[PDB]
Amino acid sequence: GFLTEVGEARQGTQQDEVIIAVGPAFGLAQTVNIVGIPHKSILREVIAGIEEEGIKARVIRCFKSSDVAFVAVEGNRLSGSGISIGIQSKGTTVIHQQGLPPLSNLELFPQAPLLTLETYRQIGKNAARYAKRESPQPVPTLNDQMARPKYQAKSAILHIKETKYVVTGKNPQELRVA
Amino acid sequence: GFLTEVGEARQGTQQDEVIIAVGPAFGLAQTVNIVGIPHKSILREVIAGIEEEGIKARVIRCFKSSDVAFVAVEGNRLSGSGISIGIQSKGTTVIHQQGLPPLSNLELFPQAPLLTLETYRQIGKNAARYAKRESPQPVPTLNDQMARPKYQAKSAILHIKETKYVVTGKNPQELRV
Amino acid sequence: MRSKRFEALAKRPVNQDGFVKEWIEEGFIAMESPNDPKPSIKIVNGAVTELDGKPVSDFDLIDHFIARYGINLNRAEEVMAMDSVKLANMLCDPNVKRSEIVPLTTAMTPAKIVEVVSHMNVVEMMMAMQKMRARRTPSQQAHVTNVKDNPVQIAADAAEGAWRGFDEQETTVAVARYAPFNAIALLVGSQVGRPGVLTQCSLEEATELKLGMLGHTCYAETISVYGTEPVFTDGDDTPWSKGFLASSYASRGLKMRFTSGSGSEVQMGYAEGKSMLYLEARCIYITKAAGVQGLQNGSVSCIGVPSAVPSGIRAVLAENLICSSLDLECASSNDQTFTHSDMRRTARLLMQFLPGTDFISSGYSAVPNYDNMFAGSNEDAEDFDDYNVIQRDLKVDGGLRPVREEDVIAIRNKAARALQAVFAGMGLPPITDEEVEAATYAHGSKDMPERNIVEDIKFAQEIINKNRNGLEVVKALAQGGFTDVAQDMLNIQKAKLTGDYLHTSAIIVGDGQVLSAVNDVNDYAGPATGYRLQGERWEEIKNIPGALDPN
Amino acid sequence: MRSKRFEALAKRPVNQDGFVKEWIEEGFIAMESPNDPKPSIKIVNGAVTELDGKPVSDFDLIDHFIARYGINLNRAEEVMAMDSVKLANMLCDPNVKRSEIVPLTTAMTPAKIVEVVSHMNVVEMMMAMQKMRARRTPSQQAHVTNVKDNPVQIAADAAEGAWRGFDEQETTVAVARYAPFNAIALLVGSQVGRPGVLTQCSLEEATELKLGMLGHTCYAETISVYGTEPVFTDGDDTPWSKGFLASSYASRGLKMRFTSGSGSEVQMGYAEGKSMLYLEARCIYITKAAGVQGLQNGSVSCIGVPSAVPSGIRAVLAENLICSSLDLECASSNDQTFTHSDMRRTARLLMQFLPGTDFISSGYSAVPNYDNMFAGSNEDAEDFDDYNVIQRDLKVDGGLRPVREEDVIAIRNKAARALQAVFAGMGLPPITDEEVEAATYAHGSKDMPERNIVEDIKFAQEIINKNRNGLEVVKALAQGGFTDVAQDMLNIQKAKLTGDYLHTSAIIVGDGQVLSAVNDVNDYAGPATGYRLQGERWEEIKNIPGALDPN
Amino acid sequence: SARVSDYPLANKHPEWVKTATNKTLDDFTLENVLSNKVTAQDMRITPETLRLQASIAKDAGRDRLAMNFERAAELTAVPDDRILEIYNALRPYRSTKEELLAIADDLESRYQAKICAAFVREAATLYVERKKLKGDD
Amino acid sequence: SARVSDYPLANKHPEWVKTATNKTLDDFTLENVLSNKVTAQDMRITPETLRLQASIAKDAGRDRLAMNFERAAELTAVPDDRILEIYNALRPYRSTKEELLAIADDLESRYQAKICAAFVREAATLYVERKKLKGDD
Ligand SMILES: [K+]
Ligand SMILES: [K+]
Repeated sequence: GFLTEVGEARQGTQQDEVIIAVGPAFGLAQTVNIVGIPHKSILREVIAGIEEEGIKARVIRCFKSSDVAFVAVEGNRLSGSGISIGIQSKGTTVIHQQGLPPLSNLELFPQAPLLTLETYRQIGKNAARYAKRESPQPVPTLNDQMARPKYQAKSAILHIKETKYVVTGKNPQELRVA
Repeated sequence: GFLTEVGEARQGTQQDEVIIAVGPAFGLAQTVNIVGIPHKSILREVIAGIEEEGIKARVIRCFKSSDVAFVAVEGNRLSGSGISIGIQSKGTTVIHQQGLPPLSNLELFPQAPLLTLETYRQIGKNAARYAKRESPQPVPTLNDQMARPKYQAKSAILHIKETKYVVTGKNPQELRV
Repeated sequence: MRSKRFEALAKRPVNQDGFVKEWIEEGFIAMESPNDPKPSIKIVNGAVTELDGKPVSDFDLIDHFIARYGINLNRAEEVMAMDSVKLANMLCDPNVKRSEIVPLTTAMTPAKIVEVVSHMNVVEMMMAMQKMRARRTPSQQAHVTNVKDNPVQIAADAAEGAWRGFDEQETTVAVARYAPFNAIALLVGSQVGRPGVLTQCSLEEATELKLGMLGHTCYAETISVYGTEPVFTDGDDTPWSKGFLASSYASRGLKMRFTSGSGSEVQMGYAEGKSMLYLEARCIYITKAAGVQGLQNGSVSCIGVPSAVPSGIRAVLAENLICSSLDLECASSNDQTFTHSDMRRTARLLMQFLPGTDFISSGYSAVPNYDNMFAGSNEDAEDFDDYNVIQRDLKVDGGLRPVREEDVIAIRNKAARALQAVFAGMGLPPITDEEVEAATYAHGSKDMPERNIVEDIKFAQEIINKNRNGLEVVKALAQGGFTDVAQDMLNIQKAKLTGDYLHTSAIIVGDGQVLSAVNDVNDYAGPATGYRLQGERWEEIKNIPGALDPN
Repeated sequence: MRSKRFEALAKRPVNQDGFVKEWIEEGFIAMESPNDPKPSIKIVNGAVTELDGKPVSDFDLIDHFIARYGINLNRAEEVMAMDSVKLANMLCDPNVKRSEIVPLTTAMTPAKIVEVVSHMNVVEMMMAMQKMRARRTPSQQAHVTNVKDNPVQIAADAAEGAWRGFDEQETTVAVARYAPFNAIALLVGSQVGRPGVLTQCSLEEATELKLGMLGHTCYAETISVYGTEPVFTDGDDTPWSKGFLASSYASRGLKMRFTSGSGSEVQMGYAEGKSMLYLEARCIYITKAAGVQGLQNGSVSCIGVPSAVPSGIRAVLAENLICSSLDLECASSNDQTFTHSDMRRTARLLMQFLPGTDFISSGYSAVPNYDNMFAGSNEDAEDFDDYNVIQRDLKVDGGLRPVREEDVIAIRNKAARALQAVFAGMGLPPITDEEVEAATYAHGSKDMPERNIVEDIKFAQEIINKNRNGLEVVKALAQGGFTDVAQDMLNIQKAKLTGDYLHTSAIIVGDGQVLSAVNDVNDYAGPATGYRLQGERWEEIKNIPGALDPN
Repeated sequence: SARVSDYPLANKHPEWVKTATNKTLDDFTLENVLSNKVTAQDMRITPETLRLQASIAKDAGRDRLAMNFERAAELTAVPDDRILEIYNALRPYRSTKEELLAIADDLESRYQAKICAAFVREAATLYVERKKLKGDD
Repeated sequence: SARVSDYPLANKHPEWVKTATNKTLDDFTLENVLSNKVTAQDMRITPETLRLQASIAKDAGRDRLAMNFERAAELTAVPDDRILEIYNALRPYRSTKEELLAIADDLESRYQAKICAAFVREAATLYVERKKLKGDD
C-alpha cells in the first residue's frame, strides 16, 4: 500500500517537473511487472533518475484508458513541463510530450520483459532532460526476437486484468508514495 | 593398381584361410571408398587383422553381382574356413559364412562412411576369429543418424557405377595383391 | 528420481513458448467459441435492423460500418438461408469457380462466413485458399530494417531482397526521426535490385501519410483496424477515420491495404467475450466496407495470442481464407515470431506457403532477426536456403529463388553506391567508400561502421520540414552518375499517376507491367489448372547451391 | 572478399544435406521423367497382351505378375480411355466418393495412375489422401531399438511408446543373433504399455517368418518388393516368392504388409532409366497383385535418393496417394533421416500428417536417434513435445498424445520387471535389478549398464535353434505374478485365431477391438464429414504440458 | 465508361491519363525533371483517372473499392495539410459535433466533395451516439 | 458366404471361430495354458477361419486379398519347415524347373493345395524364360 490517492491532479505551472503516470491497477491489484520487478522499486528508480536531474517527480494514477500511450497523454496534459512517463502494471513504458499525437512519443520501451531497474532509472533521467530541453541521447534500445514468444500471452493477460480498472470520464488522481 | 588378375579362384578345403572378395571395380574404376580411404590402404588393414589371428588371407574379385552380400557369398563357398569378407568399392563391408542365407551374415557394416582403417583391421581379425571357430565379440557398432543424409545419394552414384562392371555368370578370378 | 526422458524433453525450445488454457469469458480462444453470435440478418426498407443477433439499437460504430457498407444487402437474405456446410464444401471444391463463390461470400455476414470456414480442416482450407486467392500469381513481402537505422545497409539489404524475389519490401525505424532516410534507402535499393518492387515505411498514421505525400514511399500497409469498439478507440481511430485515410492515400495515387490480425483485441484488453476469429472477421468486413483493396492479416504481430490456445494456427489460416474469400488481397503474415522451435514455425508457415497467397509472408525478414525492428519475423535471412530447398522439394513456388553470391555482392554494391551518390547529391551526411564496402559484404548491422546519428537525423528531419520530395532523389541519381537508377525511380513515381496499381493485389513486374487481380485473374479449376510452377521458373527454383552434376 | 550473408548461410545445417542434379538416364529423377512409358493396355480374351507400351513377349516377372493379377481388367480399357487430368480432379474432388473411385483406380495401369497423380500439386494430393486413406481413423507406428540391442531398455521404451498412442511398434537389431530377445522385449513391453499394440521385428525374410511361426511377433512389414527385375533379384526374391511368403504369413494368422519406396532401384544400381515414382508404382501394383492388404512406402530407407532431386518430397507424397488410391493400407514412412534441418524434415512429414494416413509414420523413433537402429528416423523421442503442440495448433489428430511423467515412469518400470521375470522364467541371462531401475528413467542406452551380449547372443540364437515358442514367455510372465500381461499376450494370440486383424488397415484398440478399413470405413465427403477431431480426443490433444490457466 | 478490358490504363489508354496540370505520361522524362519542365506539383493523379479506375473496379465486381476511389477523386482537390487536418478531426475525442459538420460543409462548398461531405456528416451523427466526440472520454 | 456385415467375426459370430485343435475363443485362458488344457496345436488359425475372411474380403471389394487368404487357407496344411523350404526354392537361382514342378505336384497331392500348386507351376515357366533358375546367375 505504498500508493495513496491524494486528490484529482491539477496542471503544473512551471517547467520544473515530470509526471509519472501509472495504470489504474499499478501497485494495487498488480504489484510487480511482467518479469516480477516490484512496482515499488520501479517507481523508486524512476523517481530517482528524475530527481537526480534536478527535476520534480509527480505521480498520478490514470483511469480513462489502460493503454500506455493514453496513460502518458493523461500525464502530459498535467505536466507543467509538458513531459510525462506512462507505465503499465506489466511494465511497459513510454516517454511522452504535450503536443505529440497519442501514438507518437519521445522514447518507447515496447518490450517490458527486457527492462531492468537500471533502465527505469535511465528513463526518469532522460524524461528530466527532456523537461530541461536538453536533447538527451535515447536510452539504448533493447530488443529480442523471443520476447513475444515467451511473454506476449502473459502480457495480454496482465493487460486484460489491469484494464478491468479503467473508468471512463474519471480524472487522474495524484498519488502519495510511501 | 595393387591387385593382379591371376587365374579364376577355387575352393579352399581347410579352415585356415579367410577370403576377401571385392566388387568388380575395387582398385579399378574406383580407387577409394566413399570418404577417400584408398583401396590399397583398406585391404592391407583387413589382411593384417586376418593373419595376426593366425589365419591365411586370400583375395578374390567377384563379377556376378555388385551387391556386397552376394559378392561375399561368392567367396564363402571358396573359403576353406567357410568365412568371408565382402567389400564394395564405396566401402560397405560384411562378415559372411557358408550355410547362412545370403542376406544374413555374422557381422554387417551397413554405414561405410563410418569405417576407419582401425575398423577395417579389426574386421579381418573377427573374420579370422570366426574361422578358428572362435567366438569373437562383435565389432562395436557405429551408427550415425546423419550418415544417410550426407552420403546416401553419393553411395547410390558410386554403386550405380560399380554395377556397370557386373558380368553375368562370370566366376571370381583369383587376386594377387 | 527424474525421468531422463522428460528431462531431455523439458530442455526442448518448444517448451519456452507461451501456452495458455482457453479463457472463454475473455475471448482468449482462437475460434469456435460458444459466445460467438449465431449468424443472422434482418433488413427493413434496405437497411439492416439486426446483425448476427444484435439489434440496430445496440450497434457500435463497427456494426454500423459493416451493416451499411460491408455486406451485399441485395443477396444477404438468400445467402444466410444457404447451408454453411454446403458453402464450405463449395470453397474447397475445385469445380466451383471462385467467380461463383465471391457473389455469395460478399453477401455473408461476418458470423456467417466464420461459421462456414469453421466447418473446415486445414487441408480443406488450403485447397480453398489456392482457389480464392485474388492474384493468380503468388508473391512475397520482406522486412528490411536494422538496429542502427543505417541507410547504407538498408539499401543493400533491399537490393538483395528484390534480387531474391520480394515484390514488396517494408522498413520501419529504431529511431523515429530517421524515417525519411530509411524510406529513401529502401526505395533506392529496391529499385536497384529489381525495378518495380514496392516499398513502404511503417510509422505513426499521420506521419506515414505525410511521408507518402512527399514521394518517398510506394504504398502503406500498417493502416490498422480493430474488431471491437473500445480496442479501435485505444488504437486512436474509428472505421470512418480509417476509411477516410484509405481514400486519402488513393487521392495521392498510392496503393494501400489495412492491417489487422487475430488476437489484437485480446492483447489490448477488450474482446467482448468473442473468439479471435470472429473479431477478426469484423476487421475483414471493416476493410471491405471501407473499399480498401487488401489486408495484412493472419494474426500478424499478435501471433503469440492465438498460438497460445488450441487451433490458433488453424484459425490463422482461417482468417486468411476469409480475407481472400471476401475478394480482398491477402498479405498473409508469416512475419512475426511466436515460437522458439523451427519445427513449429515451419508448420505455421506451410499453411500459406503450400497453397500460395497474394503475399505468402507479409514480412519475411530479409535481415537476420537481430536486425528486425518488428521484434522478429517467423522467417529470416538465415532461412533463405531452407526456404529454397523446400520450394524445390515440393515443387511449390514460394515467390523466392536461389541466387549467386557474386550477383548479390554486385547488386548490394551498386545499391550502396547509388545511395552514396544520392546523399552526396542531396547534401546529406556523407556515405563513405568504407561504408559502401561494408554494406556490400554485410550480414547485418554488426558488420557496419557506426554512423553519426545526430547529423543523420538533423538532415532526415529537414527533408520533412523543408518538404524535400521524391524528385530530389531522382535528380541526385541522374546527376550523380546513376541515370538507369534515376529512370527506374521516376518510373515508379509515374505509377502513382495512372491508378493502375491501386487495384486488388497489384504488384509491378517485368518492365513496369502492373500485375493485379484484374489482369492476373486466378482461374483455378483443379489439377493441371490455374497457376502452376513450371518452365523457366521451375528451372530457376530447382537450381539450389550444393546440387552437383551426378556425372 | 566473401559476403558474410553467404558465410552465414553456408553454415546452416540444410547445406550439409546431399543434393544432386537430375540424371534421367540412371533414373535419378523423382517423377515426371520423359523416359517413363506412356500408359497403355491391350486385352485379349481376358488376359493382357500389352502393358504400358510393352508387349507380353517382352514382359519381365514384374510385368507378368502385375498384368496377370494386379489390375482390374474389367474396367481397364474404360479407365485408360478417361482423361488423366479429369481423374486427378476426381481424386481431390470432395464430392467424388472413395467408393466411386476405387473401382477405377484399381483398373489403371501403373503408368496410368502415375500420370494421373502427377497432375497434382501437394495441396491437391493431401486433399485426395484424406479421402482415399482406407481406415477412417489415422494411426501411428514407432521404432523401438538401441545400439546395444539391450532387451531391458527395449521393453521400457516399448511401454512408453504404447502409452503415448502408437498402435504398431517395430524393433530390429544391430546384431542379428540378438533377434529373439528384442522381439520378446518389444512384445511384452508393448502390451504393458497398451494391450492390442501390434509388434514386429524386422530381419532377413526367412529368419523373420520363423520368428513369427514361434509366436514372438504379431505382424511383419519389412517384406520387400522392388520395381526392377535386376534389383528384385539382388533383393533375393521374385514376385512369386514374395507372394508365397505373404500367404505363408497369413496361413499362420499373422498380419503383414509389403515394404517398398522410391529410390530403391537407383540405390541398388538398376533403374532401367525410369523415374522413381514410376518404379514405385510397379512396386505398389506388385503388392496389390499379391493380395497383400497394405504397404510401407514413401521412400522409407532410401529417402536420400528422391530427396536429393527436384520434386522428390512431392513424389513421396504421391507414392503414398497411389498406395491409398489402390485400396491398400498405407504405412507412410516418415521414419528415416534425410536431412540435417528441422524446417525441412517438418515439411516432409506434414505431407502425411496433415491429411492423415493409416500410419502417419511407419516408424517414428520412440527412442533418441542415437539409439535408432534404422540409422535414424525423421522424428525421435525428443520431438514428442513438438509433435503434440503442432496437433493442438492445427486441430489435427496425429495419433499421439501428451502424457504424464509419473505414468511413464510407472509404465516403463512394469515392463522391465515383466521382462525381468520373463527373462529368468525362461532361464535366460537374468535382468539385474540395477538394470530394471535404470531403464525406468533412461532416455537411452547411454543410461544403461552394459550387458553380456555374447552370453545373450548364445541364448538368443537358442530360442530359435531350440524353437522355444511364445508360450514359454507366456508362462514366465504369469508365473512371475504377471496375470494381465500373460493374459493380454494371449488375447493377441486370440486375434491371430480369428483372422479379423488380417484385413486392410487393421489395428487393435480398446478391449481387443479390431479397427480396420472394413469396420472403420472412411466416408469423407468434404467439410464436416469423415474423420473429425473432436470430443474427448480433442480434449486430450488440447491438454499439453505447460499450458497455464489464465484465471 | 471504363471496363476491365480498358485496364491497365497505362497500357491500353495512356492518353486517358493526364495530370492536374495537363501533363502527359510521356511528359515525365529525366530531362524534363532535370530542367524542371515538370515538377512535383505536376505529378498528381487526377479525379478523372480515379473515376475511371472506380468504373473499372465496379466492372470487376468491387463496388466498395469503386466508392473508395470516388471519395479519393474528390480528395485530390483538397490540399495535403487539410487532408491531414480532416483525418485527425475524425479520430476519437478530437472533435465536437459542430466542428465535424463545419468540415462537411466546407468539403462540399469549397471542394464540391459531396461524397466525402456525407461521409463526415454520417460520422458526426454516429459519433454523438457512440460517444467519440471531444469530452466523451 | 460370410459378409462384411458378419465382421468382425469376434464380435458378431465368435462361434464361427475355432482352432488347430478345435475348442472356442472362450477356452484360451491362462489357466488352461498352465494346466496345458490348451497348447500350441490348439492355437493355430484354421483354413475354415481363413475362408470366412476370404469371403468377407471379397464382399469388401478386395478380390486379390481374398485370393491371398485362399492360398493362406491351403498353406495351413503345410508344415512350418516345409513352408520355409518352399519359400526358399522360389527365390532366384535356387531351383531347377524340374525341382519346382515337384513341389507343385507335392503341394497338390500331399496337401491338396491346388491354388498354391498352380502358383508354383506358373513360377516355374516364367523362371525359365526370365532365367532365375539355379545356374542362371
Ligand atoms: K508487413
Ligand atoms: K516401419
